[PDB]
Amino acid sequence: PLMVKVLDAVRGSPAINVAMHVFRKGLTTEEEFVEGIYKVEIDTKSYWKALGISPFHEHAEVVFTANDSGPRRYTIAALLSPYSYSTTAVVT
Amino acid sequence: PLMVKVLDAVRGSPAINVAMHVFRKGLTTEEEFVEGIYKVEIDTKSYWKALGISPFHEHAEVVFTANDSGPRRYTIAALLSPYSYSTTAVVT
Amino acid sequence: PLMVKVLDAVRGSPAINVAMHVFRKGLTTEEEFVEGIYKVEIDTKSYWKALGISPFHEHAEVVFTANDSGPRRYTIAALLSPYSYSTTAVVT
Amino acid sequence: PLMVKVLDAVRGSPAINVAMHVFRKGLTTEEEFVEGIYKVEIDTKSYWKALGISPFHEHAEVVFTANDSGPRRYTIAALLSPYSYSTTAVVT
Amino acid sequence: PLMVKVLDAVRGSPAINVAMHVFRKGLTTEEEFVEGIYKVEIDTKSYWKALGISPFHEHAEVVFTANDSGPRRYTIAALLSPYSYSTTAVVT
Amino acid sequence: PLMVKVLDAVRGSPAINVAMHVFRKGLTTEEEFVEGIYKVEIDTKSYWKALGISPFHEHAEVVFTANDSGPRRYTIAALLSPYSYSTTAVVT
Amino acid sequence: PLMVKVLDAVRGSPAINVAMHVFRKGLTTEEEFVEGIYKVEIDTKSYWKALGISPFHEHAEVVFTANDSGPRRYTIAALLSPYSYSTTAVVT
Amino acid sequence: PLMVKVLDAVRGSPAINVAMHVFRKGLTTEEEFVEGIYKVEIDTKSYWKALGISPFHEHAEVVFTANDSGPRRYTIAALLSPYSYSTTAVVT
Amino acid sequence: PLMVKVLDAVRGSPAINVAMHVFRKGLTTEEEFVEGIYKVEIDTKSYWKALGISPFHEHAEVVFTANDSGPRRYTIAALLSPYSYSTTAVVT
Amino acid sequence: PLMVKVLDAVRGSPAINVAMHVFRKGLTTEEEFVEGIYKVEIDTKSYWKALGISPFHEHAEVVFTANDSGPRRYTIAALLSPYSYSTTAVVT
Amino acid sequence: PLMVKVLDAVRGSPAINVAMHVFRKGLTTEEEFVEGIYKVEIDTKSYWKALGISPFHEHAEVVFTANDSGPRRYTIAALLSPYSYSTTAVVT
Amino acid sequence: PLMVKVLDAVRGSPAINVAMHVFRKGLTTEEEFVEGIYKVEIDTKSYWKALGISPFHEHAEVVFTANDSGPRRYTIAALLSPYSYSTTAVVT
Amino acid sequence: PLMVKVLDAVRGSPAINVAMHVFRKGLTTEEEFVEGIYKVEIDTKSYWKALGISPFHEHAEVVFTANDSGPRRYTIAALLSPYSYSTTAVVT
Amino acid sequence: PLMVKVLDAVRGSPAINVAMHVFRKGLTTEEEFVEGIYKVEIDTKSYWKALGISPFHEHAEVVFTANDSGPRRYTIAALLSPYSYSTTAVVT
Repeated sequence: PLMVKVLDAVRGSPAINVAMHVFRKGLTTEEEFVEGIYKVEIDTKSYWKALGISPFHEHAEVVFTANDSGPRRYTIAALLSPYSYSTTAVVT
Repeated sequence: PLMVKVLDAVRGSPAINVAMHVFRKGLTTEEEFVEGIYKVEIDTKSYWKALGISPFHEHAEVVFTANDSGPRRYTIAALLSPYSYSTTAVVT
Repeated sequence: PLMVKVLDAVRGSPAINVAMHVFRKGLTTEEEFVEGIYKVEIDTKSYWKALGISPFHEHAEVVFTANDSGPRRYTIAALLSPYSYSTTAVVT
Repeated sequence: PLMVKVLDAVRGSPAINVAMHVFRKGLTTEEEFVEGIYKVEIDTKSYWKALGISPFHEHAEVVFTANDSGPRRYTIAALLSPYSYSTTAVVT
Repeated sequence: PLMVKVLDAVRGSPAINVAMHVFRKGLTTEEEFVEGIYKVEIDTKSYWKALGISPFHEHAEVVFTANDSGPRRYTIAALLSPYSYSTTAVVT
Repeated sequence: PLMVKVLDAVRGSPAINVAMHVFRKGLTTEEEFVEGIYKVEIDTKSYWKALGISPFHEHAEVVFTANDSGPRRYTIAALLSPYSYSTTAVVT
Repeated sequence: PLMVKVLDAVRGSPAINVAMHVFRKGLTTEEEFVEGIYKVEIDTKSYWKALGISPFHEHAEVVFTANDSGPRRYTIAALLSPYSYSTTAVVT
Repeated sequence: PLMVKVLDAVRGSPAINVAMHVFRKGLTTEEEFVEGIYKVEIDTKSYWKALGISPFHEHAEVVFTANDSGPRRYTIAALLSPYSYSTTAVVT
Repeated sequence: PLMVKVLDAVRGSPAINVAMHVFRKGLTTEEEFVEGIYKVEIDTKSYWKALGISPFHEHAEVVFTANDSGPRRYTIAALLSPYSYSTTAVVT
Repeated sequence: PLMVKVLDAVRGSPAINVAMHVFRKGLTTEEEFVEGIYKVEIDTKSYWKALGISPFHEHAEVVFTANDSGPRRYTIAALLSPYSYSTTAVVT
Repeated sequence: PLMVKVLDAVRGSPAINVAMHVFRKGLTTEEEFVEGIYKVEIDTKSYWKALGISPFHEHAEVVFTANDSGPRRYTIAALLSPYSYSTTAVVT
Repeated sequence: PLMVKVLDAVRGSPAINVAMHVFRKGLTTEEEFVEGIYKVEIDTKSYWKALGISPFHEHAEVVFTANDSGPRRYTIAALLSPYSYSTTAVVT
Repeated sequence: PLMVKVLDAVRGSPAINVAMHVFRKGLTTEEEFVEGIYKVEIDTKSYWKALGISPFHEHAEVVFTANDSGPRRYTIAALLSPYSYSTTAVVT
Repeated sequence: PLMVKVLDAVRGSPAINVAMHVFRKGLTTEEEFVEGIYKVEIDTKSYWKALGISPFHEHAEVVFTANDSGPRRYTIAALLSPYSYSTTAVVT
């Protein structure tokens, strides 16, 4: 007799971010990547990746180089932040 | 007797972001990538990726180079943020 | 006796972003990419990707180079953010 | 006895983005790409991609080069953001 | 006894974006690409792609070069954002 | 006789971030990456990764170099912080 | 006879971040990475990682170098901090 | 006052093999082959020869195969052997 | 006052093999082959020869195979052997 | 006052093999091969020869195979052996 | 006042093998091979020879195999052996 | 006042083997091979030779294999042995 | 006043082997091989030889195998042995 | 006033083996091999040899194996042994 009641009545003007779910029940490589409900990626970097069985097995000569420079100003505000009657401002 | 009641009545002007889902139930490589409900990717980078069984198996000579520069100003506001009666501003 | 009631009555002028779904019940390579409900990709980059069984198996000589420069100003506001009675402004 | 009731009555002028779906039930390569409901891609880039069984198997000599420059100003507002009675403005 | 009731009555002038679906139940390469419901791609780029079984199998010498420059100003507003009684403006 | 009642009635204008989910029930490599409900990644970096059985097994000569410079000013505010009647400001 | 009642009635304007979930019940490598409910990663770095069985097994000569410099000013405020009637300000 | 006197007088019937000589005094490839005085080549073989600057410079894939069989009976006698009053015989 | 006197007088029938000589005094490849006075080559073989500057410089994949079989009976007699009053015989 | 007197007078029938000489006085590859006076080569073999500057410089994959079989009976007699009044015989 | 007198007078029938001579006086590879006076090579073999500056410089993978079998009966007599009044015989 | 007198007079039938001589006076590789006067090589073998500057410099993987079998009966007699009035015999 | 007198007079039939000579006077690799007067090589073997500066400098993996079997019966007699009035015999 | 008198007169039939000579006078590798007057090598073996500067400098993994079997009957007689009036016999 499952039952879920969220936010059954709302008099007013909220700022809601609702997420949910109700559940009721030889050689091989694999990359499973299952994502979620909310996500905010900014400037994500995944430079190098070698995935599998026996990569670079013999005599592999790998030269990696990742120089990072440059003034990266992330002036951020109100991420995943539902607001009400509020004043979000970004100035420069 | 499953039952889900979300936001059954809303008097007013809310800023909602609803997401849900109710459930009731030889050699091989594989890349499964199943996505979610909400997503905001900005400047995501995945430079290099070797996926499979035995890549670069023998004598692989890999030279990688990722120089990153340049002033990247991310002046961001109100991501995944449903707002009400509010004032979001970005100035420069 | 499954039952879902979302937002059954709405007196007013909201800003809603609803997403849902109710469910009731030899050599080989594969790239499955199943997407979701919402998505906002901006300047996404996937430079290099070698996917499969035994790529670059022998004597592979790979020279990679990714220089990144240039002032990329992302002046962003109100992504996936349904708003009501509000004032979103971007100025330069 | 499945049943879904979303937004059964709406007195007013809302800005809704509804998406749903109710469910009730030798050598080989494959690229399945199933898309979803909503999507907003801007300046997406997928430079290089080698997909299959044994690409570049022998003596492969690959020289990659991706220089990125140039001031790319993304002045964006109100993506996937149904708004009501609001004022969205972009100035330069 | 499936049943779906969305937006059964609407007194007013809403800006709706409704999408739904209800469902009730030797060598080989393949590229399946099944698309979604609402979509907005802008400046999407997929420069290179080699898909199949054993491409570039032997002695493949591949020289890639992607220089990107030029000030690309994306001044965007109201994507997938049904609005009501609102004022969307873009100035330069 | 499961039962969940969250936020059953809301008189007022709250700034809520709700997330929930109720549950009721030879050689091999694998990378499972299942994501959560909320996430805000900014400037995440995963430079190098070698995942699988016996990578770099013999005589592997790997030279890594990651120089990091450049004044990165992250001037951030109100991440995953739903606020009400408030004033969030970022100035430079 | 499970039962959960959170925030059953809210008269007022609260900034709450409610995240909950009720539960009621040969060679091999594996990387499981299951994520949680909330997360805010900023400038996370995972430079080098070599998970697997017998990586670098013989004669591996690895030279690593990670120089870190550059004045990174993280001027941050109000992370995962839902506030009400407050005043969050960042100035430079 | 050079002077050479060979075999100045010969009373008799000699079998002579006389040979003499008295002497008194950018990119480029070259094969000089100056021969001498006497020579008896039999079944000489020079199967393969790549002569020059940078032959087979790149990706050259050369498959060579020289099977040698067959009963080659060289029943030889009196090569470069001037005889006198003698009896040379070859029988089978 | 050079002077050479060989075999100045010969009473009789000799079997002579006389040979004499009196002397009195950018990129580039070269094969000089100057021969001698007497020579008897039989079944000489020079199967494979790469001569020059930088042959097979890159990725050269050379498969060589020289099987040698077959009863080769060299029944030889009196090579470069001037004889007199003698009896040279070869029988089978 | 150089003087050379060999075999000045020969009464009789000798089997002589006389040989004499009196003497009185950027990138580059080279194969000089100067031969002499007498030579008897039989079944000489020079299977493989890479001569020059930087042959097989990179990634060279060379597979060599020289199987030698077959009864090779060299029944030889009187090589470079001037004989007199003698009896040289080869029987089978 | 040089002077050489060899075999000035020969009464009789000798088997002589006379040899003599009187003397009176950037990147680069080179193979000089100067031969002498007498030589009898039989079944000489020089299977493999890499000659030059930096052959096989990088990643060279060389597989050599020289199986030698087969009854090789060298029944030889009187090599470089001038004989007189003698009896040289080879029987089988 | 140099003077050389060898074998000035020979009454009789000798078997001589005379050999004599009177004398009176950047990167680089080189193979000088100067030969002498007499030589009898039989079944000489020089299987493998890497002669030069930095051959096989990096990651060279060399597999050598020289199996030797087969009854090789060298039944030899009278090599470089000038004989007189003698009886040289080889029987099988 | 040099002077050499060898074998000035020979009454008889000697078996002589005379060999005499009168004398009166950046990176680099080199193989000088100057030979002598007499030489009898039989079944000489020089299997492997890496001659030069820094061969096999890095990560060289060399597998050598030499199996030597097979009844080799060297039934030899009278090498470099000039004989007179003698009887040399080889029987099987 | 140098003077050498060897064997000035020989009445008889001697088996002599005479050998004489009268004398009266940056990085680098080198193999000088000067030979003598007489030499009889039989079944000489020089299996493995790395002569040079810094061979196998780093991580060299060398596996050597020399199995020696096979009856090798060296039934030899009269090497470098000039004999007179004698009887040399080899029987099997």
